[PDB]
Amino acid sequence: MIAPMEKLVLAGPKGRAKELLQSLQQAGVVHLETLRPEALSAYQLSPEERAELRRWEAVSAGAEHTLSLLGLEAEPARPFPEGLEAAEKALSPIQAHAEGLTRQKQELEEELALAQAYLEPLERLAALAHGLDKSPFLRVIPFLLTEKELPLVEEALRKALEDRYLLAHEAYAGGVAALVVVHRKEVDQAKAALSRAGVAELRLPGALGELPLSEAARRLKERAEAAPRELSEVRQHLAKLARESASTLQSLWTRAQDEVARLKALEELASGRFGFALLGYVPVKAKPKVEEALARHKESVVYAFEPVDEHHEADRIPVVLDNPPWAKPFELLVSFLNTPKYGTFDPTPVVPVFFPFWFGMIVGDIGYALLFYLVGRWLSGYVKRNEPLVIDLFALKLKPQVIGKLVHILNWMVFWTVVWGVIYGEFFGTFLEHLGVFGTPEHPGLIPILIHRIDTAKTANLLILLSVAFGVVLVFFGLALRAYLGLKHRHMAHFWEGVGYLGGLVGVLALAASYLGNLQAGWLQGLMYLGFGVFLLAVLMSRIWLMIPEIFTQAGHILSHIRIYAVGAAGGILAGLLTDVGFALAERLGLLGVLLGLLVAGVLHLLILLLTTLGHMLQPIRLLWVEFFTKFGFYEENGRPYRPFKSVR
Amino acid sequence: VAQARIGAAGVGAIAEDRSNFGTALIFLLLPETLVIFGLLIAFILNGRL
Amino acid sequence: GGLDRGLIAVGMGLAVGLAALGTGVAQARIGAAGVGAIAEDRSNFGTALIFLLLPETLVIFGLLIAFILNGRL
Amino acid sequence: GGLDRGLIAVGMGLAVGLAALGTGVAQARIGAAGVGAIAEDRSNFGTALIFLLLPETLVIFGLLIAFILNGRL
Amino acid sequence: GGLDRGLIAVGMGLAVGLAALGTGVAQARIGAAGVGAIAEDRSNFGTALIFLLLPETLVIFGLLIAFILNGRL
Amino acid sequence: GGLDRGLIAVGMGLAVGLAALGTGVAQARIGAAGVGAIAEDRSNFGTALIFLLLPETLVIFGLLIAFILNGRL
Amino acid sequence: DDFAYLNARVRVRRGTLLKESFFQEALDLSFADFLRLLSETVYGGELAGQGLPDVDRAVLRTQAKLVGDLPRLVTGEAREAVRLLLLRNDLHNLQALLRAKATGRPFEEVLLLPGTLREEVWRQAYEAQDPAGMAQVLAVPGHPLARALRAVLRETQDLARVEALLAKRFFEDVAKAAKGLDQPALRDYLALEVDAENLRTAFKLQGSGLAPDAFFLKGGRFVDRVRFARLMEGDYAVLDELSGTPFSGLSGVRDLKALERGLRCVLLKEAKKGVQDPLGVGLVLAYVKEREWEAVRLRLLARRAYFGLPRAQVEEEVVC
Repeated sequence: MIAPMEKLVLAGPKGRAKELLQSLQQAGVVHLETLRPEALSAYQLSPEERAELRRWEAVSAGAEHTLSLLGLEAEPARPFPEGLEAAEKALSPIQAHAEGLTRQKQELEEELALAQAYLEPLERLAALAHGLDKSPFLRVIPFLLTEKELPLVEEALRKALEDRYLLAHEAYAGGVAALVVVHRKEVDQAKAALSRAGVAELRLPGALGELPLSEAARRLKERAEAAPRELSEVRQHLAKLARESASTLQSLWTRAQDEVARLKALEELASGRFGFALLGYVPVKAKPKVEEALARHKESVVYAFEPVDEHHEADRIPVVLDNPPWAKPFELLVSFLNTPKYGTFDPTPVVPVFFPFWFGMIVGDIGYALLFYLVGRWLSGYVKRNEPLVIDLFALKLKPQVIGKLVHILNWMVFWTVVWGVIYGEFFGTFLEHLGVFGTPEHPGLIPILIHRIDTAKTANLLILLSVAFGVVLVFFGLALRAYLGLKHRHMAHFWEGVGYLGGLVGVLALAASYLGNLQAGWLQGLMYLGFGVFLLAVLMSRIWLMIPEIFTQAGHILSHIRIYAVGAAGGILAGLLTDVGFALAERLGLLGVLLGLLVAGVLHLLILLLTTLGHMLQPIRLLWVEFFTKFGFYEENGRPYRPFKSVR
Repeated sequence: VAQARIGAAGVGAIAEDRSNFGTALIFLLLPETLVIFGLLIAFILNGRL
Repeated sequence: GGLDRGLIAVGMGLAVGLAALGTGVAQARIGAAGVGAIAEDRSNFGTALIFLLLPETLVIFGLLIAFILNGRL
Repeated sequence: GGLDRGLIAVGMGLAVGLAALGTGVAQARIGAAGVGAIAEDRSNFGTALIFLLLPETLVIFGLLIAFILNGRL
Repeated sequence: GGLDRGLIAVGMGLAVGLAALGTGVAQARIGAAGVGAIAEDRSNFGTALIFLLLPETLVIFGLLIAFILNGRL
Repeated sequence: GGLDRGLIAVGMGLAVGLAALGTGVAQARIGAAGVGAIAEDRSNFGTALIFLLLPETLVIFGLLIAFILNGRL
Repeated sequence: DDFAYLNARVRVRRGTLLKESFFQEALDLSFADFLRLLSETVYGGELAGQGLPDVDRAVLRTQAKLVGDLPRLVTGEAREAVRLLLLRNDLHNLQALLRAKATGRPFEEVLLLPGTLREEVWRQAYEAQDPAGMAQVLAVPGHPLARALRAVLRETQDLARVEALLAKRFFEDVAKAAKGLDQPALRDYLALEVDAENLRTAFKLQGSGLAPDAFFLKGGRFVDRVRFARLMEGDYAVLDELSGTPFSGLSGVRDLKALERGLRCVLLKEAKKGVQDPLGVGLVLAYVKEREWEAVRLRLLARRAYFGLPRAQVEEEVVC
């Protein structure tokens, strides 16, 4: 249940306010508040404080860019208490070495790429350039072009100097290096005509397409011979600097983020003209820790913890879960939704109460349960490895707390799952075909089945009745929560509406089981009449015109609970069909391909599990969120959560 | 057929923001009453069977 | 001598086929919008997969009606 | 007997064909969006293939129903 | 025997025909997006071909069920 | 024969018709994308024909099913 | 989604359009006659006072009233289609935002014309540490600019070459989305706009001597990359090579003024083909382009009346 979450203020002097803010950020267990309006200043800190905050923020940004260029990620840790210029000096040398190494790495990589792109072509063109390197009479039209369509440009060469324009394409068969040479100006005109026919000059970047071809070939060969050892040494020194300074950079980034958060929190103060106040909210359970933080103020300049508001008008109230230790793991699934209205029904207990029960009713394969147990053992070994779960193509990065909550929820699911699977009597499907552990009157091998579930002639109406009873009970609980919350907020609209919907649902179930159900409608005719009268009376007392559409929608939400029994029967029939096919094709078809047939059947069963069990589990939580929340509302203004002072650590 | 375009619009609204998932799920579950009445008539037929 | 088993099997086959057709008709636009959202980012892929699997209850109820028909057989 | 067994295979066909019809109906826009996503980048092929393969569960269930029909006849 | 084998052949043909119908229904949008990507780039021809061949599993299953019905025939 | 031949021909006809319907359903969007690529450039006729003939395997399988029906006939 | 319920209001707004005689009679005015004729016009419904700036502000308000609603009142595949019609102002606002973030002037420096998303998002995007964070703050689901800037954002922090490559990838992703729609004419109109913008970059960069392949884009159908290099060089024959395409009258021209004038003429003529599609979306695109030609004509006549232009001084502005 949500805590009291009292509000609190304090005041003192401004330097006292900075010290108390540093302490209450070190004791970051209270969300803040604006409290702008009356008898106080805006508490605009200082231009000097703004400059120091901008300096620390730029320091944190530089540490972030340094980790990014280092490739490392911002992991929180214990900070480094140091001076601002001193931490800047510690940052600047490693950041400078890293920035220079990164620029040198990018430049050498692009240089090696451009060298390897035209290495042998420049060398072959230079070997062809042994007769006009820088001769001041004839240009050298180079064109590393496609395959031998040399006559298409030789038409333009015939348009050029006819018994001249030495033009051939020697080698380096990735591109025919068509070299043509006639003159300077007539060769410029012929290069224009050949580009009109389609041609391009070997225009490399930097100096290779800007120096003489022999010198460009020498420089390209030198860069190609030098770039590999330089790139290896660059990667080595970069990794060495990373492994040498990442902890210092991380501690600096932590201290910088902490100081910057303290500075941003200093923007939310409430000054008192050379003196200052502050206010916010915090839970009642940390009020001793709040007092322990309050002792560090100078004479403990007085903090007042005043009580929170009532069911009317608590919107800036912080939100928290505060569940039991048994109920602590169930909060993770509830976290996908929003937060309450500070007095709403925390339905987090019913989630662990029922979702595992319906999940165990869904899947009854004890072999798949043991597979889930082994997968939980693997996940538990990952948790004991204390490494965050990183899934690349799934983009699933997980801290160990959520994984441990998932594992605890999985164990709590698997307990009732094995319970209901023993109730259904199915071990990795129907092992009672091979080893008759389940007991039927048709072929009693061992212990009897409470639910046989292969036959629906005696079990289906009972399963449907069980699903309907669980659904009507949850619907009754949700409408009761709605009416009790309407009574708690003293707004008779919602409570009378829940009463009328509950009476209409009761009369609907009564009339259904009377007319469409069995005989003997005498005990329930007045019941259906009373339900209709309750619905009409709450319609008069409500006048919302929330019509029979709303009642029929609530009725469909109630009746939708049989999908649990449906999906359980579907998965059971599929598993039994696959298991019977595998056991038959193994044993009855030969009794020799039992390894091959059992392996193929188990692989198909694993494929069916991977295709079905995710949505099978999903339908219970879908039903839970679609029923227990929706009858109780849980879609009103989403609340405001407890955002205390971070101190990321 | 009802679920297709409704869930498409709900997926678009979810891709807009994470806030409106509740109304999206409400609109998603609003169409199942046809399946509910169909299963009801099916149970009525099986009882007649 | 009776073809009521064949008639019940024919009705169950038509039921399962129309149920799978409706499930696919939902899943087409559902997965279209979901693959568009996955193409946008990897942020809401879980809610997209949830909404994708959300249409399976119709095919589940159709399989339940087919199993009820089989148990009647 | 010569009419009871005859309608059973007709019902199995009405199951399987409409099941594959719904399977391709779901597969069409899903694979179109997946091809668009792969054309966007060579990095989103995995979730595209996952969402593409996700539709075949109804086809597998219909094939199981057809196996149940062939076991019935 | 009377009208049993003809009904079985009718059901097998209906299964195969609606299976090919669903396969073509998927392959329409599949090949549309794939030909758009191929006109965009010839380098994406392999993933487009894989996505195009992905719809044929329904046709394989329908042909297998038709062979099963032919063995029943 | 009796009535098994006529119902066999009826099932073969339904198979061939639904298979041609699905193949043309594929070929509609296939040829739409192919004519769009042809309007883009004439340098794609060697792949547009392959993309067009990719849906013919459904018609081939349906014709094989009809030939198996006629051989059983 | 419904390409007809919007098309009814599109036909209603198509009923609200000025004739060619409304501008032909406007060839002789003195800005008071023009003020009276605009007072008769619906665009003068936001007519505040007198003066050229009041006239342009009223024209912008009228464009927001009659054209801004087309981005609203629609949802679905039709929304994803109609979003990529009034996209030039949005890319211009994003370019001015990137220029202001890289430059350092005030966030209220540019005037931030009306586009598609909320202007409060543009105000909130003035303060963002990461460029990807600013893109996520500017991320709408069906905004093509959001997908374009994020993909182009994996180069550096904030660069001008990043901005130009982002514009190139913006046109490229616009062409990709235009191919990725079930619209027989919108893809053709977008491809015509892409080839015209390629020709515009070529004419603006003719004689620059830079790399044309780095300048040339992909998505067109009317020209070639070899034709692009020939246009990059001083060869008007490539412009004469445009025969049979929509670039028909664009021949024998070297001056970029009349070149882009005829380019806009060919684009508006292709936009005139949008009246053939009364069921799709291109009719609304034709209405938008018609309002755009009316807006160019309105600011043109406004400049003509405020500065006293000769009729010969703007005779090359109303030929089509």
